[PDB]
Amino acid sequence: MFANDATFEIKKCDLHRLEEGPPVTTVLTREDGLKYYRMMQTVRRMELKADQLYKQKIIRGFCHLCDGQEACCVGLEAGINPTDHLITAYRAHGFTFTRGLSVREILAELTGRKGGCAKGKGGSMHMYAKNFYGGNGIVGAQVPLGAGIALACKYNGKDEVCLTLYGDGAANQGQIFEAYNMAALWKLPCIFICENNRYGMGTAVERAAASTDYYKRGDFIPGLRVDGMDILCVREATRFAAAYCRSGKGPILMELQTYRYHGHSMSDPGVAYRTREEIQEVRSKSDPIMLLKDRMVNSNLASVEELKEIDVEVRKEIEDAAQFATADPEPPLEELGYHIYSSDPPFEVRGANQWIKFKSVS
Amino acid sequence: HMFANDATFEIKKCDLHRLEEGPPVTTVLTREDGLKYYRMMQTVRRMELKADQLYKQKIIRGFCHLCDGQEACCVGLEAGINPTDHLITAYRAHGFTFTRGLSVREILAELTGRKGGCAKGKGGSMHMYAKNFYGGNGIVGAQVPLGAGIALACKYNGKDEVCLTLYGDGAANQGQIFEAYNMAALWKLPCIFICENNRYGMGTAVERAAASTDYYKRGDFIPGLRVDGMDILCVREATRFAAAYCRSGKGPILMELQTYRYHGHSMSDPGVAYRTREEIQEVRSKSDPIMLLKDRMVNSNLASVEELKEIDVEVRKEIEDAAQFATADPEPPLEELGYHIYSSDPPFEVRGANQWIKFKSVS
Amino acid sequence: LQVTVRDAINQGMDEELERDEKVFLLGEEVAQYDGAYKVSRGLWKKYGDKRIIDTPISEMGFAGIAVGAAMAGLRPICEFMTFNFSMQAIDQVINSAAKTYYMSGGLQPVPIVFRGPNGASAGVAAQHSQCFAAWYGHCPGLKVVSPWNSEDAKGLIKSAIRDNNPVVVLENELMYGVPFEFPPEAQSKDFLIPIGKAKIERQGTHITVVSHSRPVGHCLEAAAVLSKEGVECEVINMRTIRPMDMETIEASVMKTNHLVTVEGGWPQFGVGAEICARIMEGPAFNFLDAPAVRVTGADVPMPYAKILEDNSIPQVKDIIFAIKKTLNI
Amino acid sequence: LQVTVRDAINQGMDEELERDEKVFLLGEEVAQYDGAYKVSRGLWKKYGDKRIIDTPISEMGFAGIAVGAAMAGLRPICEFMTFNFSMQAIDQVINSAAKTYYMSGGLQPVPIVFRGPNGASAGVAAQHSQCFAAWYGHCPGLKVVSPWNSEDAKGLIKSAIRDNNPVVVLENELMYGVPFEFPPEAQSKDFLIPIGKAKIERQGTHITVVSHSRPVGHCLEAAAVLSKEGVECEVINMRTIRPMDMETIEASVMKTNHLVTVEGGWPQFGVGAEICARIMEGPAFNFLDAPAVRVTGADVPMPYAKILEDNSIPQVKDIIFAIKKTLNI
Ligand SMILES: Cc1ncc(C[n+]2csc(CCOP(=O)(O)OP(=O)(O)O)c2C)c(N)n1
Ligand SMILES: Cc1ncc(C[n+]2csc(CCOP(=O)(O)OP(=O)(O)O)c2C)c(N)n1
Ligand SMILES: [K+]
Ligand SMILES: [K+]
Ligand SMILES: [Mg+2]
Ligand SMILES: [Mg+2]
Repeated sequence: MFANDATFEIKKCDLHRLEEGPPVTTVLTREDGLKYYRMMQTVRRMELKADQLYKQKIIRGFCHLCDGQEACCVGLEAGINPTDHLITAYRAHGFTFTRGLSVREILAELTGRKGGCAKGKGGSMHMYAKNFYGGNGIVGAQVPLGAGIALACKYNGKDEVCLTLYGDGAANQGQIFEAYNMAALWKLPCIFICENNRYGMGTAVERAAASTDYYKRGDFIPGLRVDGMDILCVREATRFAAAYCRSGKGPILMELQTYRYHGHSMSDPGVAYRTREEIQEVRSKSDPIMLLKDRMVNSNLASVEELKEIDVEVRKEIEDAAQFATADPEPPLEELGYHIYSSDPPFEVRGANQWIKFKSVS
Repeated sequence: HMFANDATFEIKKCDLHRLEEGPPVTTVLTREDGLKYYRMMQTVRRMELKADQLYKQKIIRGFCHLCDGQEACCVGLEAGINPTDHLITAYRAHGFTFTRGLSVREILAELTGRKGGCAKGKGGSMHMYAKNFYGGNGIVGAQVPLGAGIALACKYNGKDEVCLTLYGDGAANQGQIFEAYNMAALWKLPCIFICENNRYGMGTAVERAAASTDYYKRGDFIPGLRVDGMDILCVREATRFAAAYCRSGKGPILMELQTYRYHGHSMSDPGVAYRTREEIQEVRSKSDPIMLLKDRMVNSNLASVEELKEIDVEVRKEIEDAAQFATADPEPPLEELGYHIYSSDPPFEVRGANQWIKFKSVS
Repeated sequence: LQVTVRDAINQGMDEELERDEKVFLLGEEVAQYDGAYKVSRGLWKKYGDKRIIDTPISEMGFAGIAVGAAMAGLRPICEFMTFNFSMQAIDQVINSAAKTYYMSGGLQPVPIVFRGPNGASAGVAAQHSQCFAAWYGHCPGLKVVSPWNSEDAKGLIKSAIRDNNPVVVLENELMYGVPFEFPPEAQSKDFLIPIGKAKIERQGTHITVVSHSRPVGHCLEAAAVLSKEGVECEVINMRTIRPMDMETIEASVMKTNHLVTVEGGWPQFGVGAEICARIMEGPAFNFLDAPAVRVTGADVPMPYAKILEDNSIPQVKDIIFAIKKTLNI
Repeated sequence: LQVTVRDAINQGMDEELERDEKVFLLGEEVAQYDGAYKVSRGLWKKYGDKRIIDTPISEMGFAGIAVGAAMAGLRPICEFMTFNFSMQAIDQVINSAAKTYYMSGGLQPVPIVFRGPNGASAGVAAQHSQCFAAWYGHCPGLKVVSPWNSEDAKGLIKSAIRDNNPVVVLENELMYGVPFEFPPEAQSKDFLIPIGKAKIERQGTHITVVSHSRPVGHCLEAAAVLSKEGVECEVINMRTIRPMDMETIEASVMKTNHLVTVEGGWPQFGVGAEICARIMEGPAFNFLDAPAVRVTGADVPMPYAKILEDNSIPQVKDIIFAIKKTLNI
């Protein structure tokens, strides 16, 4: 029989414009640990899977995988609530799943099928969910949007908050700095989060940014820098950071310091801008799923047996989701025109030529 | 009566941001610079007030932003840099274009929209250009990236030139500025980023628009200095320091100039529902750039009040002759409507308001 | 009761805001300076900082924030000082707003409104004179409209606030000051104008003249002159620019057999480009008894000089000239 | 020998870089990633930091830097990864570059070039599948071209470099890879293609067909097929969107009396629109034995699902079908 919780020591954050950071000590309960592992491992396998479904061509266009970053998407969900708000770029599969979306529904959109979550319309970048808003493929364009979401929280006065991610190569986009300033000026419930995975498509953090301290870019906005490879850290900085927003002290920058195992999209061999054996080093010594495992086994929170059973049940949700989304009918062609406008009467949309007519209904 | 050949004036010392020493607190000013600097501010001030008059009389249309109060700025700047260096700015550029080589006839005529003005009547107030002066720009912020590139061009041509890229308090919240910053920092471009902070971003004052009015720090990874923008003498001492910097291959710098516009935002803004006339009245008595220097000169016997009054009349007298020209001067011929769309091309045909209207177009 | 276009807009926002609280407005100088062209005058004082926000010179930014509010279920009105400025933010308009509903497979609506002066003013010159009717009218996912008189502006704005999709309301600065009468039902706070419907401003039989925004008044100008000589123009005011009301143009052409289109912006790929194309693809084509022709601005960047500017926008002169070439009278 | 559109562009840039040191190149991933679509391959390994420049991800901000380098008298090529991301910069292209020579009274020429994939690729969905011909075509001071094959590309982009004004080069992502015969004369370092001239790619007498970019491929195939029912198509490749060679089109419709236009981008205010407008208004109208019709992409932002996608840009089938309706055969 098992210990019920254990306390773990986690890395002191770097602070900018704060006197105190999140706690260096945290408590992990067996019941969360098992939930958090099941999640990281669902996300991880859902990506080994899509990757393979790419290579057989079953998926097309874009597909940016997010393995290595599973501490993030789980750690985040771990420290916000259902009622809070999340918006992100294109590396969205992990978040999409952690916000109420089934593997069936995600895989079915990657393979463009009627039963996929955007009804086949948006593919890999444009998945939306309850209080998850994409899924945005124009870089930096989701930061002002997240600050706007923030604005609606503050305005509805429901005490919700908003996590608004951008990656490191995106932290030079003008629209972010404008957003910091309105964010701070109006004191918005907006957490700005930078997924620093060290690369910006191909171009490494130092070749493109004059300062690589993204947690201090905000300047007037207070920031903190975190270990995004460790699930506990990510959960404690989020909670901390979310406390800060809930109490009205405005915006706050989080630099989540992570890593992506795959190249940019699936058309990046991934290895021109980095040795394959850096990638290997990171996977060996600081994999996130392999970090929760060493903690759990070692403090008697779970047995090497139980996590195996879960690899197993997970292996299963994935097989079936794979197999449901490969055998699913594409959208009917009659529905190409559907959902251009909300709440409107039906109308007619023009095809390749003037005799090809499509019905559009909201 | 013997006048001095020069004096030493203490200037306010600058606030620094990632800087060792800043510019020195004590400059020499010779007599002959004094005379000239004074004359230039006087031309600007007089020119502005004449533009006001003409605008109120309907001879100037559209935009008309006066720099009135901020003459320390442009003469300050022209005085810290070579004529072969480079300058680009927003839309309140009446002062720079004069300090940059253009004549008052030319400027007053483009304002009045006449064949004789510098852009042959095509530009207006916001678009004027001279040797090494890239205007003259009405998209708030746009001029900051351009300027960073003029600056790249300098590095590229290896000539030691430097580019001055002016924006205002208002513009300072533009994304592209921060894009620019990063790029100049990264590429070590010879580029003085200048924040012409005259306290107002149209009718919206500093506090309500920036969450941080420490503009000289906004750049952040780029060192910065904050400067007395009503003291022609600082501006010149600071400019001179910052050009030396940019010139020494050390990369880009940021200079905040604290200054003031006597007129509201632009002719159509009364300028008087977002601050009080006494707020204005008080600044014009404690920090006017022309009076502030005239005292400096009279007190240190760099010249007499009677002499400096001779300059007053002459400039005044000359602005009158310029405006006499620009009201007299004919409008541009219709023929030329379509001229200068493309460069180094054969002449061609441009559509008028309908298809039986054709305008010749030549490079 | 004559009311000015600027007052019509102001009344509508006021009516809409009062009626729904999820609606608010944002931009530069809207709040305390009372709006750049005083359109939003008095509104700050009524509803306060919570609902009328002054924002920094951050177009790309606040365009974005307003679209975030809309997604999150608010109903923002997002003012650009002119449409030349909204170029900075156009990517939030097309890419965030317009496409979103369809990319989400009908999951995420975006009930935003973007508004402001469009096209030419007086001696504002090249970076400040440009019509964007053509550019916005292109993209599926949007609704673009272009008021003429006061009835137009009120109905069109209020409809715009009530629609649940991203809607561009291009107004025209020279029209704000202009006073029209204001029929009783248009003062009712219930007054909407259906997006998608044109309206005939003037019955005619000889030619169909089609326009949007300021030029529409020059068309009636030019019809008064022309009617003195026995010609009877049918001036159509487009109102909407996407989903534009072709059927009404087409039923009118089928009766007059002739067509002139007039617009403020540049010729190539313009509003009139699309009107012709449709006509010619459509059933009206075979009712045409002459080519349809277009009057537009000249194909230059707006010059500053008076006589240069004057000849860059369409006059009563140039419409009449084209109506005579077409009618061959 | 065969050369793919990709290396065709490469030699052009390379010949120019070689020829004038004032010319350099910059964009995202352009140097050591060898360019996002590998267009600029080896260019960095040969010319170094100074001439081939990797930018941060700051579109607005490097468009601007390029515009300004040009003003100081360099001759930059600016890459956008794709024109979808040019919307963040569009104000740099439009207001700084394009209208300058003019506003400046002809004192400040802006010799810039903006190149990149434009239009539709494969499965990239709505935010990335967009076509910008229409938008850039519409503005004074831009020259806007749109190549198709290899001779097209290397000739069009050399020219563009030599030009002294803004030129926007709408490349095609699906054409990079396609090999074409490369004539001995296009292998010359001197090979320029005049901007403003179209090219008749196939003679024929029964009906003119105009398109630009990748669609040209599909009219040849559609023409190949129809030739087997002895129907002769004249296929005109536009190459330049502004200033568009209208004459060659007209000359061909006076031979053929029948016009169809074929473009990738959306229908309303499309490249088709204007060509039709231009015909109706020009001398060729009385020679048109049947209305001109547009074949466009579909009036939806771009879906993802394959079935959907294919039915949203023009098939050979869709082209034939239009032609069969027009020639009423
Ligand atoms: C505005 C814009 N410019 C360029 C692109 C092309 N692009 C897509 S992803 C990307 C890299 C962003 O990298 P980073 O912020 O580090 O995010 P990550 O891929 O590492 O998650 C670029 C340049 C884009 N999608 N949008
Ligand atoms: C991109 C853009 N947004 C808005 C405007 C409208 N506008 C022009 S000037 C201005 C105020 C600029 O403030 P500031 O930088 O301080 O200029 P200054 O007070 O020095 O004249 C505004 C809001 C514009 N021209 N361009
Ligand atoms: K609405
Ligand atoms: K060039
Ligand atoms: Mg990254
Ligand atoms: Mg100011």
